[PDB]
Amino acid sequence: FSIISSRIIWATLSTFFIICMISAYMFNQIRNTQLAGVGPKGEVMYFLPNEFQHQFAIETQVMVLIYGTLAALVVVLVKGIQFLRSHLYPETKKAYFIDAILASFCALFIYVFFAALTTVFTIKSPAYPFPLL
Amino acid sequence: PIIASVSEHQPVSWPAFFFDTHFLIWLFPAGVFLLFLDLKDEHVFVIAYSVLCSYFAGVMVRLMLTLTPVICVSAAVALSKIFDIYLDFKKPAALLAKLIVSGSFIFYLYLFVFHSTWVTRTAYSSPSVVLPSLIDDFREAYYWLRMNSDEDSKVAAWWDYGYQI
Amino acid sequence: MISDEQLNSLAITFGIVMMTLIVIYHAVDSTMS
Amino acid sequence: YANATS
Amino acid sequence: TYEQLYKEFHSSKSFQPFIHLDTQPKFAICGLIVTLAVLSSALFAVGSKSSYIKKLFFYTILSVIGSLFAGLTTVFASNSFGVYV
Amino acid sequence: DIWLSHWASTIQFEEYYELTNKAAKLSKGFSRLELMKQIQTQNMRQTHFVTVLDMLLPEGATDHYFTDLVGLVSTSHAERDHFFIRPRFPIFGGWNYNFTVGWTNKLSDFLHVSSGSDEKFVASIPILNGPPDTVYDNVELSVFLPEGAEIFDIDSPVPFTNVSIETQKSYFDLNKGHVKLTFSYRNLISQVANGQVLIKYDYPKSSFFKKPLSIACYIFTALMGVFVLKTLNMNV
Amino acid sequence: SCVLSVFQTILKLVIFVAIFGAAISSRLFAVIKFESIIHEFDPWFNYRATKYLVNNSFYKF
Ligand SMILES: CCCCC/C=C\C/C=C\CCCCCCCC(=O)O[C@H](COC(=O)CCCCCCCCCCCCCCC)COP(=O)([O-])OCC[N+](C)(C)C
Ligand SMILES: CCCCC/C=C\C/C=C\CCCCCCCC(=O)O[C@H](COC(=O)CCCCCCCCCCCCCCC)COP(=O)([O-])OCC[N+](C)(C)C
Ligand SMILES: C[C@H]1CC[C@]2(OC1)O[C@H]1[C@H](O)[C@@H]3[C@H]4CC[C@@H]5C[C@H](O[C@H]6O[C@@H](CO)[C@H](O)[C@@H](O)[C@@H]6O)[C@@H](O)C[C@@]5(C)[C@@H]4CC[C@@]3(C)[C@@H]1[C@H]2C
Ligand SMILES: C[C@H]1CC[C@]2(OC1)O[C@H]1[C@H](O)[C@@H]3[C@H]4CC[C@@H]5C[C@H](O[C@H]6O[C@@H](CO)[C@H](O)[C@@H](O)[C@@H]6O)[C@@H](O)C[C@@]5(C)[C@@H]4CC[C@@]3(C)[C@@H]1[C@H]2C
Ligand SMILES: C[C@H]1CC[C@]2(OC1)O[C@H]1[C@H](O)[C@@H]3[C@H]4CC[C@@H]5C[C@H](O[C@H]6O[C@@H](CO)[C@H](O)[C@@H](O)[C@@H]6O)[C@@H](O)C[C@@]5(C)[C@@H]4CC[C@@]3(C)[C@@H]1[C@H]2C
Ligand SMILES: C[C@H]1CC[C@]2(OC1)O[C@H]1[C@H](O)[C@@H]3[C@H]4CC[C@@H]5C[C@H](O[C@H]6O[C@@H](CO)[C@H](O)[C@@H](O)[C@@H]6O)[C@@H](O)C[C@@]5(C)[C@@H]4CC[C@@]3(C)[C@@H]1[C@H]2C
Ligand SMILES: *C(=O)c1ccc(-c2c3ccc(=[N+](C)C)cc-3oc3cc(N(C)C)ccc23)c(C(=O)[O-])c1
Ligand SMILES: *[C@@H]1O[C@H](CO)[C@@H](O[C@@H]2O[C@H](CO)[C@@H](O)[C@H](O)[C@H]2NC(C)=O)[C@H](O)[C@H]1NC(C)=O
Ligand SMILES: *[C@@H]1O[C@H](CO)[C@@H](O[C@@H]2O[C@H](CO)[C@@H](O)[C@H](O)[C@H]2NC(C)=O)[C@H](O)[C@H]1NC(C)=O
Repeated sequence: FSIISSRIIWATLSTFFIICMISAYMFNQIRNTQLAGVGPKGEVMYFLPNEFQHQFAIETQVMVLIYGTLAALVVVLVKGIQFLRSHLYPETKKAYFIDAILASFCALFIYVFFAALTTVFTIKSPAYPFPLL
Repeated sequence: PIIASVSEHQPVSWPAFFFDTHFLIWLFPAGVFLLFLDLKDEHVFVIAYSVLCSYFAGVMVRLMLTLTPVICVSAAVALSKIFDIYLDFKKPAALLAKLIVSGSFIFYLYLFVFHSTWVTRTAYSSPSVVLPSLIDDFREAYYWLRMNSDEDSKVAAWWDYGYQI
Repeated sequence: MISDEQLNSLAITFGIVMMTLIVIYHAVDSTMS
Repeated sequence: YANATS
Repeated sequence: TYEQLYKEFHSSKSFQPFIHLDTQPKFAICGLIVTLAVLSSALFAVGSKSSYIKKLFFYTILSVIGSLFAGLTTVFASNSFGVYV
Repeated sequence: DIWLSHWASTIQFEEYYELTNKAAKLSKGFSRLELMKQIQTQNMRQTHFVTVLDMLLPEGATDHYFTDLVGLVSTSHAERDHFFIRPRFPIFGGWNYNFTVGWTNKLSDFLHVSSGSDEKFVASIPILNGPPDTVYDNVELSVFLPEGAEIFDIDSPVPFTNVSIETQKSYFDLNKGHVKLTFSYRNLISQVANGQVLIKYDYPKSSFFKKPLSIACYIFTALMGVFVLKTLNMNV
Repeated sequence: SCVLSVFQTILKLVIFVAIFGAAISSRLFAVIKFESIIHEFDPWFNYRATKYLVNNSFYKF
């Protein structure tokens, strides 16, 4: 009903499928992996340390969150600053200023999330020389 | 039972996607999303390629190679769009924001170069017939077989070492 | 022959030069058109 | 990852 | 015959090179630059929209120079990489 | 194989050996454990199997290398005038080993210029450079002179079974190629055949300068071809 | 403009030269370190087939 003809719906579906595929979603089924692990101390581990070819099943969800946030921030940087500048601050007497602020904050958040990604990757590969932190 | 035993037909864990594409891995989905908001026929080709190879690369590791071209293409689109806005100098605050964004992404480019060089030098630059420490025991026994055995001689071994022999 | 550290430095230099020149090209293409 | 047993 | 040739060999001066091997790398790196310059100019002349009777003349002279340079630098670079001609 | 080059002023030696050990065969077969127990016992006694060969090279050699039919061997070590070599496996009685060694030397030690003209050269080339105590059963000694060289006189200090002259193309031999002069000898002994072959040939300056000229003609032909390909339209 | 086009052409040529250099220098690591030798397992069959082709004819291959 005029909704399977919208570009945004199919774009969201396909991008989500690609994100789940690159987050190693098929690995958790071809191999029945545990959801998480228990530390020697006794807290939840959330990540298999020192292992590069094995993982828990919650790592897929964490990586889905990270990749989706990075992609959403890039899409907002490319297409979305106009929208939310017109919809957030309605004074429209200083509009380049608001665009600059929003773009710089988007870049800052992109850096933060890339640093988080490299941290969770150096957990699995404990000798990685570009932690970006 | 045989296709199940070869190490090249196994599923992939998530780190191997970051190990083979430093930061092109989170520009690839964004570049696909950006190709959807301007749907042309060429773009439909790229979208179908992206989806199919994404599935096939996570199901079998040897199929990750076929995924590497489109990723680059997709990434090269997204980045390019960003540079069409923040590398276009045509006012203090706007200039400063453009500088910030473009400089962060140029830094990511340089880091990509460094990471790629390190991964190549460390993981994908060693032959399996000589081991470093050199330990050269394959070529010693193969050359012994070639020098001190009859030419019409049959050597039984596991299939992994067929070709080399 | 060339050494290992020398080949590493050569590869890194080639990469850095290529990226810098593609950035300059993109800036001139986006600004002047 | 090569054409070999694991 | 052996005797005479031996006496000759043992009563003569040694071989003196034309250009020493240690110098040839510099000569190669310089000739490569000269060759690049000249050839790249003659390609500009090919792209030129001027007459045909003059494009031919300029291209031919420039190529007759660039080719001499390129051959000399090929010899020097090959000798400098360890592949002696 | 001895390669002479006037543009680089170098002489390059490449030797391909096919060695065998005619000592007693090993009863009970080879047991790496027994060999290691002999090594660590420090039994440096004179044994009848080859563990290391010592090649005696001409004075001032450089760029040594030691390979075989399966690749490059890493157990080789150069000392003044001497090149020590360790095969992949020890050579016991009845075993074979085919390998290759090579090095470079300055041309000014083997090639002299005639006194009557600056284009007549006399070369004196050693016939054997190998291990100390060895016997040879078939020797094919090839000398490669540059492209435009014309051989004028040849002589050997010991009788040979054959001699021949032909040509062979190389890395930049657009023309006929290097003049190959081949000698064939039969029964030779390591340190009693210490003579030197004498070759007198002619090499004019025209032949010296003709090689870059040939490369230049090739490049100029390619450039003329490019020009021709970019001066005719195939539009419809 | 016209100087813009010539600048872009020269820049593209230099960029592609740098691209070729970077690619080849990145691949040459194993050849520089150990030797120029054949790798893993399938390349060995490929190499023996190429040898058979270059020694014999195309019909025999
Ligand atoms: C179309 C765009 C293409 C872009 C470029 C593509 C690929 C290149 C990128 C990476 C390749 C890395 C290669 C590493 C070198 C390994 C060998 C080595 O390391 O040689 C080095 C030496 O070096 C050099 O001094 C070379 C100095 C300058 C060379 C001349 C300039 C080169 C021009 C190239 C084209 C020439 C044709 C002219 C026609 C116009 C080791 O010499 P050696 O001790 O073994 O020699 C034996 C010992 N003697 C020296 C006594 C004999
Ligand atoms: C179209 C222009 C492209 C521009 C880029 C050009 C080159 C790439 C840059 C650097 C590569 C050089 C490093 C390789 C040399 C060391 C490896 C080696 O030494 O291997 C050689 C293999 O000989 C080769 O093939 C090397 C070819 C030499 C190339 C020199 C480059 C300058 C000329 C460029 C071509 C110009 C076109 C002219 C056409 C008329 C080992 O030979 P061997 O084991 O038989 O020993 C022989 C010893 N006997 C004789 C005693 C047995
Ligand atoms: C989970 C998160 C993911 C990120 C996000 O939040 C949820 O979800 C994004 C969407 O993808 C949005 C874009 C869709 C495409 C849409 C094109 C329009 O362009 C034409 O739209 C036609 C309509 O009739 C008219 O012709 C005119 O409006 C106009 O010409 C444009 O106006 C807005 C735009 C770009 C949306 C901007 C906000 C985005 C990026 C949203 C983010 C905030
Ligand atoms: C246009 C195309 C064609 C030309 C080329 O590609 C682009 O661009 C060339 C570079 O100029 C490269 C050289 C850089 C300098 C480097 C010095 C080392 O010199 C050693 O020797 C002594 C010297 O004083 C000392 O001991 C130490 O510095 C050191 O050990 C030498 O090993 C390698 C060498 C010469 C590089 C080789 C590859 C070259 C020629 C590259 C080509 C492929
Ligand atoms: C228009 C052109 C002209 C100007 C230029 O390009 C644009 O701008 C120059 C930059 O200054 C580049 C250098 C940066 C520093 C970098 C240090 C590395 O050294 C170590 O750096 C450590 C750090 O973490 C690692 O740990 C080690 O692994 C690594 O070896 C070295 O390899 C490469 C080098 C010197 C870059 C080379 C190319 C340069 C000179 C570029 C020029 C060609
Ligand atoms: C459908 C198309 C597909 C592409 C192609 O065309 C047809 O199909 C290939 C053919 O197979 C060609 C080979 C024919 C046999 C020929 C043997 C020669 O052997 C030499 O070996 C020397 C050793 O030193 C001897 O001394 C010399 O006498 C002797 O000539 C040698 O020239 C190479 C080889 C294999 C040809 C190369 C070109 C090929 C590959 C052709 C391609 C252009
Ligand atoms: C395929 O099954 C496979 C490919 C690469 C690697 C691997 C290495 C292989 C050989 C090495 N040498 C002998 C130099 C070193 C390797 O190091 C690696 C490092 C990583 N990181 C940094 C996570 C990944 C892979 C390799 C293997 C393997 O694990 O041995 C396997
Ligand atoms: C290594 O060299 C030896 C010695 O020449 C070769 O042995 C000869 O091989 C041929 C063909 O198999 C036989 O007809 C001869 O009788 C062998 N001679 C001796 C003394 O054994 C051997 O073939 C060479 N191996 C390789 C791989 O080239
Ligand atoms: C000396 O010269 C060659 C040694 O290479 C031999 O004669 C030739 O041998 C090749 C080898 O197959 C043949 O193809 C030629 O037909 C032979 N003859 C000629 C004229 O080249 C032989 O050992 C000697 N030839 C003599 C003494 O005539």
